Amino acid sequence: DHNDSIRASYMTIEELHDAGAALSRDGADSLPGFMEFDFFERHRENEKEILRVYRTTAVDAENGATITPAAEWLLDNHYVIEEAIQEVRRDFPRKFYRQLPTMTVGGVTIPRVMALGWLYVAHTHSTVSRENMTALVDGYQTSQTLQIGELWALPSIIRFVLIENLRRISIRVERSRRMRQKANEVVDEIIRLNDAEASAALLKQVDSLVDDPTFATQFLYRLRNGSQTSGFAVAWLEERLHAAGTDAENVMMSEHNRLASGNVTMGNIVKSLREIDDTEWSVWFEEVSHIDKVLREETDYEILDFGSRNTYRNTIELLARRSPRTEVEVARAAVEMARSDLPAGADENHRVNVGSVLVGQRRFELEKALGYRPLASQHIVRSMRKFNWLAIAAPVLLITAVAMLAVGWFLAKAGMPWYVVTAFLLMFALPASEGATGLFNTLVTFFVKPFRLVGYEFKNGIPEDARTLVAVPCMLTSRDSVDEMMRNIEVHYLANPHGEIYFSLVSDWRDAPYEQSDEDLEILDYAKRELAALNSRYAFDGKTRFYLLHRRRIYNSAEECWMGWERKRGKLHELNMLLRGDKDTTFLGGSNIVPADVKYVMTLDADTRLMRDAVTKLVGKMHHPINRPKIDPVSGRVVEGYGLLQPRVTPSLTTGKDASVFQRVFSINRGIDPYVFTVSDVYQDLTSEGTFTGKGLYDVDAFEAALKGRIEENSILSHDLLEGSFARCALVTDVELVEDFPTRYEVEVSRQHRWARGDWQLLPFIIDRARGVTAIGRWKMVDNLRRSLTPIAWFFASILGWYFMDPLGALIWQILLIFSLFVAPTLSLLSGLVPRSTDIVPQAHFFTIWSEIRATNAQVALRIVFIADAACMMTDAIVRSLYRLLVSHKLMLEWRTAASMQSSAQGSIVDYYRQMWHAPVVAMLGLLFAALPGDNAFLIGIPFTLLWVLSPAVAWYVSQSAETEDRLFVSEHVSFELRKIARRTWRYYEAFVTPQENHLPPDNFQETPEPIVASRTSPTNIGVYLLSVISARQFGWISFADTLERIENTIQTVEKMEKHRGHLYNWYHTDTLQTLGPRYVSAVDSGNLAGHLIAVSSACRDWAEAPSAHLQGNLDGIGDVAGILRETLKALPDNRKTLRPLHRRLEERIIGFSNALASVKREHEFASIRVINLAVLARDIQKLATNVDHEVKSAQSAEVTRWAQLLVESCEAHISDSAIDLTNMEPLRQRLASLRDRSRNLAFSMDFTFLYRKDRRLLSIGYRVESKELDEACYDLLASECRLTSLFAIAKGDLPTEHWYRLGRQVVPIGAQGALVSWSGSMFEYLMPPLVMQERQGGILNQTNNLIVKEQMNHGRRLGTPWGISEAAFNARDHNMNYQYTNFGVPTLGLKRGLGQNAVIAPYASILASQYDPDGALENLDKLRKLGALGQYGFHDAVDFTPTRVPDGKVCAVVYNYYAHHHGMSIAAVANVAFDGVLRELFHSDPVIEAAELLLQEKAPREVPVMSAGKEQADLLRAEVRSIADPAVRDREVVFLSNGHYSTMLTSTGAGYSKWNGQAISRWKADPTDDRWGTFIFLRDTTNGQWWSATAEPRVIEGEKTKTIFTDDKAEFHKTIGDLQSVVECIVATEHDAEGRRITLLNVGSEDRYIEVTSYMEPVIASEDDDNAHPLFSRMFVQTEIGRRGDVIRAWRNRRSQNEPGTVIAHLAADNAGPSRPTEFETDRAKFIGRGRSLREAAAFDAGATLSSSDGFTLDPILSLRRTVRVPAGKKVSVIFWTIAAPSREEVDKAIDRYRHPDAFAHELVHAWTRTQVQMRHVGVTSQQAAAFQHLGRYLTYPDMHLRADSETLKTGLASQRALWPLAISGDFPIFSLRINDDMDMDIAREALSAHEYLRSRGVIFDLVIVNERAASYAQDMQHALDHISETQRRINPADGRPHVFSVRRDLMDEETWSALLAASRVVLHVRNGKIVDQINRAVSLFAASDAAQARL
Repeated sequence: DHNDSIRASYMTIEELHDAGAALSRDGADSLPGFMEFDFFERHRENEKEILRVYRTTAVDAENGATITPAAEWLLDNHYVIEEAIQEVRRDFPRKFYRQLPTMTVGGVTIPRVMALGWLYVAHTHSTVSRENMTALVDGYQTSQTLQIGELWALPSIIRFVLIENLRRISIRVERSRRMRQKANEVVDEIIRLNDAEASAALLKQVDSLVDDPTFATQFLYRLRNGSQTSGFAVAWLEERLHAAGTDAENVMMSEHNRLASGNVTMGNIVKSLREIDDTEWSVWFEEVSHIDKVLREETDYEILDFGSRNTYRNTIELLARRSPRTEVEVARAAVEMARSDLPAGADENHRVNVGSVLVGQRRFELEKALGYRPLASQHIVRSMRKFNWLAIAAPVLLITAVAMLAVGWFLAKAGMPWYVVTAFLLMFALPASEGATGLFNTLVTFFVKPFRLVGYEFKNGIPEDARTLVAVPCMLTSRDSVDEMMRNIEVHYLANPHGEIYFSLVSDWRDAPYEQSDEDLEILDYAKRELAALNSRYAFDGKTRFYLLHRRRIYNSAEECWMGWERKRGKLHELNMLLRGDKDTTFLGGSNIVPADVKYVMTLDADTRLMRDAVTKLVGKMHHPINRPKIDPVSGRVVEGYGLLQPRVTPSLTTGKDASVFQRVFSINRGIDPYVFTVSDVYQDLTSEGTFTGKGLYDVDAFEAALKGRIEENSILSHDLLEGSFARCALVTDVELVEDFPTRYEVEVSRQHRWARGDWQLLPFIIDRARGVTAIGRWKMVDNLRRSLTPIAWFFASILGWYFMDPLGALIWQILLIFSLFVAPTLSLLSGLVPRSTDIVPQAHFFTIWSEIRATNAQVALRIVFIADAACMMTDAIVRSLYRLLVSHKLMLEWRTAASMQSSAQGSIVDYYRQMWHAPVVAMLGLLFAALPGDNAFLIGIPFTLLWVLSPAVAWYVSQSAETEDRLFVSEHVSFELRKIARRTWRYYEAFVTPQENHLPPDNFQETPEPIVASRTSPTNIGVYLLSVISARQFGWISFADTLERIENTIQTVEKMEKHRGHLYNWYHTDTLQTLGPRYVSAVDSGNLAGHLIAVSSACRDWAEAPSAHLQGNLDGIGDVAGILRETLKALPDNRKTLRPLHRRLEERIIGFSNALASVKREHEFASIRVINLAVLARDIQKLATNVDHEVKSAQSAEVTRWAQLLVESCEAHISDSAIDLTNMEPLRQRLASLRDRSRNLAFSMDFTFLYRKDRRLLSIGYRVESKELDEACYDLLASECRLTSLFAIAKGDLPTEHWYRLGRQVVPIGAQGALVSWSGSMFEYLMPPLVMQERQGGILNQTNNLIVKEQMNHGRRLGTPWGISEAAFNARDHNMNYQYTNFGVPTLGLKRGLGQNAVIAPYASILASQYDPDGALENLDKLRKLGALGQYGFHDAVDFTPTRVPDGKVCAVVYNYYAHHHGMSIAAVANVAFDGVLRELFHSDPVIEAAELLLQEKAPREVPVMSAGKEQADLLRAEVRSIADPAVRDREVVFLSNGHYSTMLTSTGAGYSKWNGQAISRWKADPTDDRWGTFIFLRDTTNGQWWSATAEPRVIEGEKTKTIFTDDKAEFHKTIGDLQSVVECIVATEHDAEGRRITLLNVGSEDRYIEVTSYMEPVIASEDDDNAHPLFSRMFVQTEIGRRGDVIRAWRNRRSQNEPGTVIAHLAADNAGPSRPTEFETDRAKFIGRGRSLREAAAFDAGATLSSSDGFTLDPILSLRRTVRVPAGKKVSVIFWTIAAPSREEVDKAIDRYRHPDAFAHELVHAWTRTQVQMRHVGVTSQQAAAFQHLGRYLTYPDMHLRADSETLKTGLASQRALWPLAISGDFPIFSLRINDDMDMDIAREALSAHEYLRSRGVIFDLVIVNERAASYAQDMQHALDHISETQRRINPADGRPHVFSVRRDLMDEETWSALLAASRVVLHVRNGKIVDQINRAVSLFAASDAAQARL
């Protein structure tokens, strides 16, 4: 075991420890491998070599080759080997790798961490285990410890060493394969020529190829053990090998090495890579770390936000790096100085707050004490901090001043009396200010690290001393909105259920002029009842979590309505005193209860949603003592502390089912990105305060002090800025809170001008030094005012610019004006393409810049076209605000009642123009005023003014709704056809559901071959059936009572259905309700059933709350059934005796009924009396259909009758729905409530904990109750259907988020973008989550779905056949045919080799994809409908296209199967498409699933990785067709035909025999030089007198341009001579032991040819040995005789005793294509031969003496018939010859009445094809393997010998007597002598025994001998291993003695027996030197090469 890998005598545990300990003091000085190199270049070369050795192996093994076990892992798992090649180079930038210390291993210097990698890949078998590395690092750290980072590099450096060994093994295994087969052709050339002179010249060249210790292994084997061998070929190999004295067998054994070791190490490499990928390294690093041992005691490092712990570690490492001190004492000396920091807290009485000096206030003192010298970046940052807010405002002002100076220098050329330049500069500097602040933000993001806040870890929830009440300010315009407000509260509670957390709602009954209208009591009482009901459901631990607080309002001092003390700040404050033991708060009596302390309060809002367990982060961060506010006693402002923490906010992807183009263009930041850790902001990294926009967390005491100290009455909501400025703020940027953006262009300007009004209202605080305001806060309000003033400045600047100046160069100024707006957003865009000073070389990553370029361009265009409207509206707002600022009005608390806009209707162009009416008028008036002066401003002004005036038009265009996944525009015809298809498909459920322990789908159901139902049930079937029932009720196909009955029956059945811990077993019985096989539980079935039951229960609740409006329905099914009837009626042929009156009458009646239905649907009130009369019309249609049927008994007439029936009970169901009492719905409410309860109970019943593998996460494939063991693998990909099950399992609570965040995510480049990688990428694995869940436009899943559907459509175009590939039952039938089942997909998204040879189309695929693309799917469905794919109950299962399984000349194949599994999905998809996805909300209407819905969404990352990559039509599987032109001048070939007990053999020229059950039918002998024995068909020319044969072998006519086909089923013979050709195909029939010889003759001449046909067969019935012993007897007992209707001759042996079998045989003439002619017989061979003649020169084929018709007890009987044919020019003649036999005479008559009739040949060819397909499927054979086995049988059945042993070894052996002693008599046995000695392959013997079993089915009898040839050490183990597989055949066959299989152990038996066996063996083979089914083909290419001239003689 050498190879070239790195192995160093594996030593196991307790030796690695000592090795590392020795290495610590004095080690290395050598390595098992090692070589001088450099990192990056070596890694790149490794990449190149791995790609090559991979691409070469892929281009090989497809042309036909044997793949080594070592190459199996590389081919199968190249993808995993790739990303491990990645994830390094990424984790080692050049500078980072440089710092690693030196080790100096013998001269050269090596990184210390990577040197340990070489020591531990070697003392293993390339296996990595956690405990091994732990022991090694423990042993190594005895003297010198491993610092932080180095211990972070072992996982990223081991993979570098591992792939190096992979390269060293792959480069050798690839070389060892091609050069192995190099000897194959050389020895072929050696054996081709029998020379002894040129052989030396040939062998001299390969002198350099003899020292390689694998060339000789195959060369010597193929020579010595091959066959012919040589005395000089193996004469130099030994002599040359004598160098180094390795003798002969040492090299033999050396090839045994370097192979098994290679395979083992190659497998171990992949196993180790998988283990490293799956294992966690943070926990292992924490365990084995040394610096963390000190930091576990005396400090709280354990529970401190692991990311923040890493921040501590980074700070410690940075301090240690730049200071002249080691790393250990940095974390130790800090503790000593922090020991004097004093406890300073309640919980903190013990322990030491080390973070107070590391990240806290005392960082500078720590740095000064430790001697650390700050970095220049830290120096400039601290200078910035010591400056203050001015360091931020100064650069922007400087840039604006520079821009102003530049523009003033440029714009000084048109006079400017200097009283207008000031105005222009003031109005232009604001875009300059925006550009300057954008540039400053970009640069600070580039150069300043973001800010992170340290917090606690509340793993068990928020504990005592921190109580949070989630006060969600809310409103109350209720009646039904209170229900969704409670839903929001419930979802928020479900978001963070852990910990001592309370929830409540704070609201206010609007603003009314009255203090209390007293009518709110009913709404208040209803709200209290809802709260009480919500309290009971979650009554756990006796915790009244949900409260309700409502304010009573007080009248405003100035005016308006009762609005409290303040609209919001008010509620917040009077809540603040409420929690502080205050009782005079005027909220309300009764509902004024609070849970005691509640130190913290969530602000939140009525719409924003919360991340799961997000509050556990903010609460811990604020409870951290460093973040606790201090409050300044002199003036409360919190000098050092964080009273307010604000979380970062990102908008939602789509506002429910509405996404307009306006949404996409004015919101760039969308989606949730898992990778981003922290975002950088200009404010927090430069001032350490953030912005408390609308949400956050505050301390009650600090907030109360800061607000009540300075706040005053009469302030607008702008309190948020003031409240944040009071104490402090801090953007945590680690907690997310989603929100939405309005889609209609009415509210955006509303909120914008309200905030502008608030900002302007903040001006008095800016202008006043008194009160309380910060200079930085003053600057931020000034910036807000500047942002408000930008559009007015721009607009008025333009207005004055085109007027005052009016030059010819005025275009440049507007160019710069729009250039500023282009510049403003684009700087942040460039922040993605910056490489940060060429960090690493990038991979393929796409560019996709067009999307954001278009977005920016459209956004700027919309901004410049709406700027006038925005400016006008918010200037009105500014004037209104300034009125209150100056005059001090009483209107400054207005929220929304402004009458300026007062929008009260939907958008319309007729509405915006009237409501705005201001900005376009102002613009046009300004243009008219400024156009006439100067006479040069019109050209510049016209296009721009036309842009502004058309503002309402583009606003209306962008306000319109757009389709994403549920509002798709489908029109009517597409929807009509989809509903029609669904209704037609639904007939299956009616047909196959009736109570017989039923209400379970019956799974598959065949149609053609005696249709049967397989009573097996799966949970997925139940779920899809329930969804189908819901969809059917939605469509109105069924009444309201029938749905209840079906649901109740299904629920009862599933309750009585046995369960294992709530889960359901894999398979069930419909009739007996018992488990079918082994008890197996799969995660897919339980997840699917739970997901569907959720929707069922939600819908039950939906129509149980108000069971009156859901009664009617839609009244659309009765139109779909009418359309079905119309379509069916068109296909009825109408050319009969009575023409077509009834068809016409039905046509007018149907169109009249359709018109009446349309008229009723047009009515709005939906009269019940109108639909009653339609039942009469339906009954009339039924009677007319019955009248049509009574005269024509066609199947389609029955279909018409059935589809009329379905219509008339559809009408009955609608009437019954209209016939409900509708007066007592309370019992119905009870029924629906009970159904909902029993449905949702089963939803939560299953427990998914036991399927969770807590070593590598993810859900296992399944569970087996036996042995209580998990299967093995897990669903390791996002593209799996289990993502619904995972979502439910994580939402239920028994799973963490690491489950969801550790599976899939891979991308494959297709087109411009990328999609999701799949295993067996059929969209069966994609479509289910869209069916049940909700998908948004911006999500990854929808984009991937679009890409995959486009790719499948393109694949369908390129292949030619219709598209759509998914798993189904492909065209292959087993014993008791069931059509089988397997998976399919597309090659691009497969990851599985062999998916390109299927070519299978599934009809249900097209309807599945109809959701995303309706038109293409509809066209594909129509294309399928053109073919035969529509059955009785809908579309069939699949259609086949692979040419191997394609029968006859048909283009395609049809599978007649219906699956209950693939039918409900179609109905669900149709319901989703037609009714705008009702099922989308049904699943998502449950609080439990709605709480975890936010794990969805996310954006497509933006950088696709791209891994390594008529061929589509050239890769389909193809069978083998043996095409032979002229067999006469070639060697013979044999084809076998057998039905299992009737076998016949056919040679290359029509010779052969027929064996029945082991006896003979026609005499046959093995004459190699004659081959003229068997049945022959003779053709004679009447006019010329010449006679010949159809095969022409016994005659041979000059010319003879023949052809031959010997494919399966039929053997085809071709022969043409003299413008006359004869083609004959011979096939054996089925069910009657009949062999058919159909002679087919065609003529293309110009004259009538008069020729005759003659038959010749010899009936012999014996035991194949008695006949060959004394033929006279067996000839004599034959009793050939012909009876009436002289076309059949029956011959049976006369009976001697009671032991003879009998087996009467007969021959059939069965004339065809002839009016009337008589046949003649010559049943006597004595007159046929002629006493001295032969077959080639016969006597009967002579003028005269023509078939004297001798019959009886003839001495030498045969069977022969003659039939003259009349074949004119251009027409056809056909005659069939039948060879039949039967054990009894009475059975012959039962078969003669089936072939004597005309035709009788078609419909048996298909039977033979089906039977041979079944036989070849029963045993794992292949067409090429079948051909090889038939060639082997040809060699075995004839005394031809071409692959036997040598001509020298066999001489001194073969006594033939020493065979019975070894139990192998070998009397009636040609014997085969496969020899094996490897024990490694164990596959050649399996193929040999499979061939023998195959040969046993074709009437070939021989015994298989496997000669074990291993030494006695492993001989017993090898014998047991081979018996493990042979014992399936060593058992006796069905009553014969012993079976034909043998095995001998070489050591025990004597040498003489082995020599005799090898000499007498017909074929000798070795397992190494060749392969089964491949050595047979090599003989034909080697044994080849004057017997041609005498042919045509």
